[PDB]
Amino acid sequence: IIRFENDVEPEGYHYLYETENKILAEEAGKVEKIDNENEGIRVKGFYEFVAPDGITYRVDYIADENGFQPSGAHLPK
Repeated sequence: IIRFENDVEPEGYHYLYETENKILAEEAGKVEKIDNENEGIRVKGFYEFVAPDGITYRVDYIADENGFQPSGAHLPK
């Protein structure tokens, strides 16, 4: 494979890998509280990749305590 790595920590984790299919994706999340109640922790992740046509494409996504909050090219300014 082109690339392959995965870190892991009690305060969070990370993911980074690149396939030979011209794909680039990753994932990360940082925890805080534990047991009992919660409401405060969140996770963020995104992925990007350029098609042979040279066309770029990326889609970010993050989940907060309020719920799923989409992002990336899915929201034009």
